[PDB]
Amino acid sequence: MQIFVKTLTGKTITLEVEPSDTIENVKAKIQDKEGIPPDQQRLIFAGKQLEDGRTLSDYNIQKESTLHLV
Ligand SMILES: [Zn+2]
Ligand SMILES: [Zn+2]
Ligand SMILES: [Zn+2]
Repeated sequence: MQIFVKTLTGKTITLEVEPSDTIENVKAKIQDKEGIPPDQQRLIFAGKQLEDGRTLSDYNIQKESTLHLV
């Protein structure tokens, strides 16, 4: 499936993922896209701070959903 991530510069990046992908997996994809080390990444979805060990599905993150990097 596909989700979007807003960077600290307002840039929108597109990620191909799956419902079971963990937030840690997503941070690795963001690192590849933008070069940001995972430990410097903090993600938010619908006002929820996302934990590395939980999955997109766990957070109700759907197709075409947008996540925020802070
Ligand atoms: Zn798979
Ligand atoms: Zn995956
Ligand atoms: Zn926003």
